[PDB]
Amino acid sequence: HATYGAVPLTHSQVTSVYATDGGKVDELGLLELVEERIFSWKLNKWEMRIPPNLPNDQKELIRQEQENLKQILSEWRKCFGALNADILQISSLTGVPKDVVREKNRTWLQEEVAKLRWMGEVNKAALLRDAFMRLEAFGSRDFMFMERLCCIYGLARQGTFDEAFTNYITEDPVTNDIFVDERNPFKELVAHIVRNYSQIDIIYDFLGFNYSEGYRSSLRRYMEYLQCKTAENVRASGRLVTGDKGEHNILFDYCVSRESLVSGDSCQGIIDFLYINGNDVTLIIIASDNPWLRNRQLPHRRQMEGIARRVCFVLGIPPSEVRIRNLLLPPTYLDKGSIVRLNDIVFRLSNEQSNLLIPWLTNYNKELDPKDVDYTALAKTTNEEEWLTL
Amino acid sequence: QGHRLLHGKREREGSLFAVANDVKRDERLLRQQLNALLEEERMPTPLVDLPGVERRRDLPADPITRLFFQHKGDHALYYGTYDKPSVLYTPIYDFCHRIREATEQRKRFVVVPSTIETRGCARVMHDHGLVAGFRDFHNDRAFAVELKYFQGDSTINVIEPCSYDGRTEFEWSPKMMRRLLNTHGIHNRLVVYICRTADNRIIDHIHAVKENIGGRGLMMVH
Amino acid sequence: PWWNFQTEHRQRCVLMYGGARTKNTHNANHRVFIKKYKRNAFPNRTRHHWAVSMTGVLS
Amino acid sequence: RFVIRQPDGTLRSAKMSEMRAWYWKEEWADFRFWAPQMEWGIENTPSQEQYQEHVPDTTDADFRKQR
Amino acid sequence: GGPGSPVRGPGYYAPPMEGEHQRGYTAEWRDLRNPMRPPEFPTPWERKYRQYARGQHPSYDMVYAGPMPEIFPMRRDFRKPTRWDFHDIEKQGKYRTSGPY
Amino acid sequence: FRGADTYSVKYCEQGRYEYQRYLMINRFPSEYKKHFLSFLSNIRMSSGSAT
Amino acid sequence: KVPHSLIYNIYPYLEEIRRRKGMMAMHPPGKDGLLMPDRVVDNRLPDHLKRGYYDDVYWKDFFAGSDEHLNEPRMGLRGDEMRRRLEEAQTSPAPTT
Amino acid sequence: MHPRLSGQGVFPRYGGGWMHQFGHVYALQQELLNAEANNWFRAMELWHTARHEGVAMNVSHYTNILRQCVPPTAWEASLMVLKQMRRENIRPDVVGVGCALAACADANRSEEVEKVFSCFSGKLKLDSICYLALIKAKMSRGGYAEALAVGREQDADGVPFLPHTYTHLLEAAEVADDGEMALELARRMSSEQWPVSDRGREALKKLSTRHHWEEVAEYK
RNA sequence: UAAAUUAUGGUCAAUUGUUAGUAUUCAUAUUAAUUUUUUUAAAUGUUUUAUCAUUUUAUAAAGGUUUAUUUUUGAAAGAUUUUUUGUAUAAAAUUUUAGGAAUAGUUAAUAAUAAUUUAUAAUUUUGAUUAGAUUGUUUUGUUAAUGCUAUUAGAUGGGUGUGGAAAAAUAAAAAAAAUAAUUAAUAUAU
Ligand SMILES: [Mg+2]
Ligand SMILES: [Mg+2]
Repeated sequence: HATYGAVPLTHSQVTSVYATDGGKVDELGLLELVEERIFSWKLNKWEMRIPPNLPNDQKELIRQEQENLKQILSEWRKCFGALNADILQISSLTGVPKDVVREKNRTWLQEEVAKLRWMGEVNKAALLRDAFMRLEAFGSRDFMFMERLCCIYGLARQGTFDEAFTNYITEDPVTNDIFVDERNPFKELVAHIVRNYSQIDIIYDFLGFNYSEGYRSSLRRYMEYLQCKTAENVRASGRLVTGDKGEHNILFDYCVSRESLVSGDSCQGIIDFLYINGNDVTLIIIASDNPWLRNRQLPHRRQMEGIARRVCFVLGIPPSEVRIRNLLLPPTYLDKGSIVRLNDIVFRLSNEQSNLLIPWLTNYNKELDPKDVDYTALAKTTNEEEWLTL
Repeated sequence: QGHRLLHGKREREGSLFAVANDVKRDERLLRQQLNALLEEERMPTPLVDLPGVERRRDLPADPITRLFFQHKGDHALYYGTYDKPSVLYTPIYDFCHRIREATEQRKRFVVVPSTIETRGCARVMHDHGLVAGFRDFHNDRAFAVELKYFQGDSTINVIEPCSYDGRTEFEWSPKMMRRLLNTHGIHNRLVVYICRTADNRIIDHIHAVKENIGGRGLMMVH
Repeated sequence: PWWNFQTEHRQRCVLMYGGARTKNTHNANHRVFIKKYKRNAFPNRTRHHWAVSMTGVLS
Repeated sequence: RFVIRQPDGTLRSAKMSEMRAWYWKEEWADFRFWAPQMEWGIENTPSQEQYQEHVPDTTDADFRKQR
Repeated sequence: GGPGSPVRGPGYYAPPMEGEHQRGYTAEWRDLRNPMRPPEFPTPWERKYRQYARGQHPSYDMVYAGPMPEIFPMRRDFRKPTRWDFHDIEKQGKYRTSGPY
Repeated sequence: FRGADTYSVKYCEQGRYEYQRYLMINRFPSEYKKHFLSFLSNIRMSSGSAT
Repeated sequence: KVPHSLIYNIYPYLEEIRRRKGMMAMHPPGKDGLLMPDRVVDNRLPDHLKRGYYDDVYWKDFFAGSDEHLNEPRMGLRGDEMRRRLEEAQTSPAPTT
Repeated sequence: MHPRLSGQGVFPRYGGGWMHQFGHVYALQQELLNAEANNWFRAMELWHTARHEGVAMNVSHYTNILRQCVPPTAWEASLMVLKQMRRENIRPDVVGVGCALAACADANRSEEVEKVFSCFSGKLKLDSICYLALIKAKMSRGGYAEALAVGREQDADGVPFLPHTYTHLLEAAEVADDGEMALELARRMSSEQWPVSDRGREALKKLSTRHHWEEVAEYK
């Protein structure tokens, strides 16, 4: 539990504390074992996990992050229970073994449903068909795999969940020897996550798990990493990243728009990042949680023309081929379509070369939340706009 | 840095107070004209005369009604042409009095002051067939009731507020709503008794008995 | 039938005292006020009693 | 619980009219409805999963084992 | 009623209330005089009794088997000194005689 | 008078203790101390011929 | 109004109380947009006739399609390539200069 | 050794709601309509106690009896039920007729499939499974030319073709050597995109060897 | 100031008496009479003890007059345990006067039981104190009525510091330390 002197960890101390050497670590087996240990808990195991000697705002943000981890793990618990119930129902209605259900086919489903309908059991045939239909979308062993890995990385990030996975009294299944196990599969799994997934903090912040600082610094590190693999000759001074090829490849970290947006002020246009790629200019803006501030956060057409004219003045690029385009990002997370549009527009990367440069992009399945409709309307009116030519 | 506290609905809505020394001066016309000066025709798009909502979430859930609304950012405010009529005690009392005095004079439109509990009572009267229609219903200050007539005389015969003196209000229990549904030993869907629930929904006496609720009684009309 | 609260109060009075209430308590009695003092010479400085004053806190 | 001591000392239970005599009067009668004629196959289908929604457990509550 | 009484508000009309009293007096207090629905159970004991919380009796074929009412001469008071009547507390008191008849 | 009067089916299909709502009965902290000490004294009674 | 809706307690008279709204607006839409509630088969057909001929007609919605639709399992591992690529990207340098 | 649903909040409102005088009627109706019961011998005995206790039985009670007779292939039991439903004028549903059609088709009772198919041909909207039991009855007697007429009768009635219908009709074109009949059947499977069974694949390879119709038309 | 969009390709209504409950008689109902009925005349036996004593036996009436109420740690219950120890002394709240003005053994603090001190103290025109009337009480009566109109549970700073508690100068039971009697009805006159 929480002790006097426990502290929340950043990525550096998670990397340093869980730095062990492992060879051929099973991701799915240790993932299922750690989640089986998690699902066997009660709600009282989640109570005393906040470290006491902290200010109240930091304790509130830690409580919000732990509540988010708890509700996402409970959602995956009920999803896994539904998965096991559907697999057991299919193996009981059909008569096939349980381990070969996941490798079955749709022709096999048609044959088994026709066999059940021939015997006169239309209810069991409808149950088998509906269980297989809701099993084709959820039945993979790696379904929410990046989200579950980010949940376990967040449980390591809290710092108070590391001793909750060991010192259990178990029985041997074949000899019935009551013993106490000191093996910690959570530490081995977090060590393998830190060793293999070098950008697990970027996926952790992009999925909306970080409640303290958000995903903006992870976005800057992601864009700097994607600039270092495309320009390949990169100098980085403070908040300015530049390629030295003569062709303009510039990333400028202007300001943080969460503190820059004064509530009750009349100032049109506050951006976060400015990316100059060749002749193109992108104003990368992270939207705010205030819907009365999103209309003030995007710059005017005259302001974008002034920024493009300043680019023509400073970089010496002629104003015949100069294009400037706004880019709006979701406030608390970063969905898959936003990252795809960021790779398409800013860095001029298609899907195949982005999957070659970034391996974890294919299994990233974050989408826009349905309850935020005004942001989706603003992003539809913003991202479908033509490049403003000076 | 110490900041001044916004006190009252005029400072919280951000009134300019352009007229010297007067805080109770009406502001909607000047602000509407300044907001019409704020908008511009963008060339490579302007707004329409339909009403607007300031947020995309404020659009109506009906797909047919959503055709009559659009999304304006800060131009959705200060909508309307009619102003607050003057010369009583309660807006429900004035809303009953103007309809009662204009149904005797055989007029087509009555300009009544638009509050939350007024336009809901008007919507309930329009549902039951006592009101032919409305003009400028999205105006948050005053709207026009287009009255209904049939073969010379008015459809609305008697319209009376619940606060008959204009001061004392009443809170109806669901027992009172069941009394108003079965009054004088008959089943009453004829005389419409309207109340306002705790959820600020303006509900007649039939739907209040249907879901076993009460409310603050506003007016009766038949 | 749903009995009211007065049935429960009558039940409490029956279980306490053995009976609910003796009858004939109204009697329609003519309570007549007989004055004694002079016209404007009542022996009080603020409230001058000249009628039958009811006695009771909540009734 | 009702009891009736007979004049020969026998303790017996009460009859149905004897049990209903201690309540308020119920002076109506139904001459139509016969409960074995109820429909049970098309719309009236009580499911065990609906009774499993209350989640009656012996480890979480031990009143049934105590009785 | 105050001391020793479960009545919380007037039966039909009341002065204007705010807050939880407004939600209580109009929606959430007990009401046994409601002929359609009994007073509600807390969560989650209302979902599984949804089909039982409507109406009073499903029959509507109730052949009345009691004594017939007397229309002339109409007796105002029915007060009897009884010996074996255990409902004699409930059978006395002024009650409103309003029914189908 | 009310010779044939029936009640709802919900009254005879309900389970036990399902009508009780959660009421937060607050009290004084001195009353909290008094009731806690009284319950702790009643629990710790020695088992004689009276307990 | 009709007069019997003003004095009698029957429940579809509650339909007479509200204003006239469109049947495409009150009912939930489909995949193409607004749809009449009598144009979807599951609404107009009663539930006691949805057993024999209904699934015999709608067998093609579930068990008909191309070879990639019918002969490809969808419950396999969808993240093995990323796992192998990250393992070989961790294995091959094996050093921090 | 208990009724699976006892009472107190599980029985509908219009029946009074757990009338304890009819507690045996509530327990008997759940044994009659038990979807997990597979003993056909108990299902005939459970009808005789509902007949004695005066329990009203609709078509769902007889469909649960006819369902349990198909895995043991009790063709005699399926006809005594339909005799009783005709005796009391309780019309069987298409699922119930398809159970008695399948119970008589798997017992090689071809004469009894055809007389129970003709009883419900014009009145009931029969299924492709109901047509399939007539196909299996014709093919059991060597009526492979007559089994193709059942496929033409199914096409005339508007009943669509399922992959088990193509499995047995292509087998009927093997002995009858009706290569022109299987030309329309094989073109219909590709247009409807059905999965071909293993018995339907070998039926197409035998007829493409004899008639050589797939090679001259380039359809594989 | 949108300008009458054209298979009119579906009409055949309503009523089978099954009900979401304050409903109004300016002349009728409540009061006394045409009618009441039936009695009652005090002057009195609670009991056990260790004997001129001691143990048990705590709300009669009139008078005077109250904005309000309840629970003993102590006696009993009551136990093979035991300290006169087992949290009783408190709060909110709501009275009336046809001719409306001042009040006080006084308010708070306090190393102060049992106040030699301090203070710019306390109540009252949002109605006090005194004087009058005065037990209160969704229990009564009436009505369509959140209106009007009635009441009889009680308590008792100088009689005795006894007793756990003054409630003690008189009550058809509340059976009061050996089963007095316990079938029934009068249960009192007698
Ligand atoms: Mg004692
Ligand atoms: Mg002092």
